[PDB]
Amino acid sequence: AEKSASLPFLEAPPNLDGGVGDLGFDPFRFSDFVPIDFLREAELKHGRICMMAWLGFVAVDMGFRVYPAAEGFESLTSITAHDAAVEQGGMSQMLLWFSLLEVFDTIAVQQMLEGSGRAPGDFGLDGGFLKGKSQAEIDTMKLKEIVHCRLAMFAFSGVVTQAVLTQGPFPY
Amino acid sequence: EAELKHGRIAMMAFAGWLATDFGVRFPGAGEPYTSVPNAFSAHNIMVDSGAMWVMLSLIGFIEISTAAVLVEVSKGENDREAGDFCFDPLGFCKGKSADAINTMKLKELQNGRAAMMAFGGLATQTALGGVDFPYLVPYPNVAD
Amino acid sequence: AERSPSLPFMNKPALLDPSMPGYKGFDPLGLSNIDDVGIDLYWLREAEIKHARVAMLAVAGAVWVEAFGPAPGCEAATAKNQMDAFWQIWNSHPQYIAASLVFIMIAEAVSGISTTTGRESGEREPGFFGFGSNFPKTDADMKKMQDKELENGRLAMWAAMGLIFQGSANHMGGLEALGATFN
Ligand code: CLA
Ligand code: CLA
Ligand SMILES: CC(=O)O[C@H]1CC(C)(C)C(=C=C/C(C)=C/C=C/C(C)=C/C=C/C=C(C)/C=C/C=C(\C)C(=O)C[C@@]23O[C@]2(C)C[C@@H](O)CC3(C)C)[C@](C)(O)C1
Ligand SMILES: CC(=O)O[C@H]1CC(C)(C)C(=C=C/C(C)=C/C=C/C(C)=C/C=C/C=C(C)/C=C/C=C(\C)C(=O)C[C@@]23O[C@]2(C)C[C@@H](O)CC3(C)C)[C@](C)(O)C1
Ligand SMILES: CC(=O)O[C@H]1CC(C)(C)C(=C=C/C(C)=C/C=C/C(C)=C/C=C/C=C(C)/C=C\C=C(/C)C(=O)C[C@@]23O[C@]2(C)C[C@@H](O)CC3(C)C)[C@](C)(O)C1
Ligand SMILES: CC(=O)O[C@H]1CC(C)(C)C(=C=C/C(C)=C/C=C/C(C)=C/C=C/C=C(C)/C=C\C=C(/C)C(=O)C[C@@]23O[C@]2(C)C[C@@H](O)CC3(C)C)[C@](C)(O)C1
Repeated sequence: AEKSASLPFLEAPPNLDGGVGDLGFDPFRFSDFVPIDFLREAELKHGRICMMAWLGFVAVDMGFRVYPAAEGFESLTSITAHDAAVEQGGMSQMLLWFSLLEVFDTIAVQQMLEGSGRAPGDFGLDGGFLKGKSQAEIDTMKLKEIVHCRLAMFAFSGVVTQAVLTQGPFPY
Repeated sequence: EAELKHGRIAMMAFAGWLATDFGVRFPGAGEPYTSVPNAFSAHNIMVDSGAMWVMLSLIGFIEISTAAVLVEVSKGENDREAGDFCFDPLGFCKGKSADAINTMKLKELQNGRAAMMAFGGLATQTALGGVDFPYLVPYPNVAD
Repeated sequence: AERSPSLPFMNKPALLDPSMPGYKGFDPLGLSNIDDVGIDLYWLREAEIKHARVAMLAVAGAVWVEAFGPAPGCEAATAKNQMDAFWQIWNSHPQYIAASLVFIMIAEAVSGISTTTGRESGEREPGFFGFGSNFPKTDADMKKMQDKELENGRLAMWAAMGLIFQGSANHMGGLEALGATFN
């Protein structure tokens, strides 16, 4: 009876689409209050940031560092890099460029909501991977991102918490 | 209802008081019960022990479980009679002439009323005087 | 019926039905006839089931720890009352205890949502969550099992309360306390 696959004991939430990653998992029904596309964009953004963050945090701790290191930037762990970057100015540089990108993203999201036709999270850069492939595979790739993205959020959260809770080597 | 309840409770109490006076203690009981000097002194020691509290909770459960019937009767939705809890395990009065059931119930009432009055002396006399089979008070001596 | 099996001196609970699992016609205060502040028989039914299930697991777990000792990785808790033991581990590895609570909160919230909506829609039945739903068969078995669930659940509830209260005072293990009384 239109039951969510994820929750076999609960009616599948309406207002949801049939897009990739739609397993009917919206117990609190956030979709009722906020357009789905906006939500999809958010999920991707959060996850894509987390995926990248995990890699960086781990690598820095493992030892991979820019060779011409800046002042300090040595004997510093991922847990302690933020402040160092701030004073060095690296964080400022990143914030500036990231914020600029977010501005253009704002324009993008608005157009998407107005009906431009932009798929949530699609900015056009595919490296040619999606070039030539049919919807079947296109959707498959999208689903794979989504799965990785959701998993990544759990991963990053754990690494950070554990690390601070138990100062130590990469495997905490 | 109150008369019956009071009577039943009184009869029960009288028996217990004497049995305890005779020394009867729970089968498998321990020092707390054995040490008790006299029924007149049991209440305080037991409340201190906490067992009295336990009894209260149990008794309360019984009260609530059985009292609701009165409301039903007042509502006029039931025709139960006073004191009728349909309790006759040994069937003493099962299949008995109504007249006989009447004499039986009267017998209960009579014994109950007697017990209620009985408990009074079993309490006041003991408090003023001493506990014994007669539970008398030293006339010449002080009582309180 | 004009009478109840448990209480043969008062009329039977109207809403209560012998068909319902665990029916014995025992509702002296007529709590079944409640439909306010979001509470109804459906809620009551679900509540009894949850209490029973939780209580059953609790008694088993406490007994297991006392009888077969703490699990691998958990050796800080040596108390046999299963009350200080909790505190022992809470002072050793509070993370696992707290973490479990976090997951429970989320699960419980979804459960509440399902109960609310399910009750209104009528699609769900009190106690159903899907687990081992296929286990029973013929439905008669389901009913029997059901009744049993409540049967041991009610018993477990009393037992569970005893352990939590007793241990909070005797400062000794439940099994050993039983032994003392029997010794
Ligand atoms: C969530 C994103 C994120 C954030 C906020 C940071 C933040 C930080 N990183 Mg870090 N890093 C990240 C991801 C991130 N990293 C990833 C994914 C890698 C893997 C290469 C690294 C590898 C890395 C190294 C090796 C070092 C840092 C360092 C630092 C600190 C100083 C900044 C710096 O030197 O950057 C440098 C960051 C890089 C060189 C990463 C390069 C990643 C490639 C070049 C970009 C790939 C683009 C991709 C193909 C397409 C996306 C394009 C567009 C969307 C942008 C700062 C705390 C330094 C530090 O703390 O030293 C103590 C340092 O030595 N990071
Ligand atoms: C009411 C249920 C209940 C509760 C509150 C506890 C509580 C506790 N147990 Mg315990 N236990 C239980 C049942 C329960 N147990 C049962 C049923 C058994 C098997 C018979 C055990 C066996 C057991 C052992 C062997 C040990 C404990 C330990 C502990 C303590 C450490 C906390 C802990 O496990 O870390 C949090 C980690 C977990 C809870 C991991 C278990 C997670 C399970 C697999 C999933 C939860 C079940 C799920 C929610 C049910 C779904 C129902 C619903 C969603 C449909 C803690 C006081 C440890 C201890 O310190 O001893 C004092 C210990 O060594 N327990
Ligand atoms: C220390 C410890 O642990 O234990 C302690 C516990 C605790 C609680 C502290 C104690 C206590 C206090 C207690 C128990 C107090 C209880 C007191 C109680 C029970 C008091 C009833 C009086 C009844 C009367 C007066 C009836 C008169 C009846 C009269 C006057 C009549 O005319 C009857 C009669 O008219 C009829 C109706 C009809 C006529 O045809 C016949 C006659 C004319 C004769 C104790 C005792 O200290 C023990
Ligand atoms: C049908 C079926 O299933 O079977 C039965 C089985 C079963 C369970 C047994 C049932 C029962 C019946 C029961 C339990 C009956 C119990 C009856 C009981 C226990 C009845 C006590 C009376 C006490 C009296 C009269 C006291 C007089 C006391 C008197 C007269 C005194 O004055 C004594 C005195 O000391 C005072 C107080 C003061 C002193 O100064 C003076 C003296 C010395 C004189 C059921 C429920 O019915 C069902
Ligand atoms: C130390 C030792 O060894 O012994 C210990 C044993 C033990 C057990 C550890 C101890 C304890 C006792 C405790 C505190 C145990 C914890 C117990 C607790 C407190 C368990 C409740 C959660 C309830 C919440 C969050 C309330 C509302 C949650 C509500 C109201 C909801 O929103 C649900 C909701 O459904 C509504 C109503 C409407 C729905 O439409 C929407 C949803 C679904 C969201 C002691 C005292 O320490 C002694
Ligand atoms: C895919 C999947 O998973 O489907 C699932 C579906 C589902 C339904 C979950 C399944 C199930 C069935 C389950 C989990 C059943 C669990 C049943 C359970 C756990 C049932 C009773 C416990 C009762 C006790 C312990 C009673 C009394 C405890 C008593 C009476 C005590 O006296 C304890 C005691 O403490 C006192 C009070 C005094 C103390 O001084 C001393 C002692 C120790 C003596 C399946 C079929 O497995 C698979």
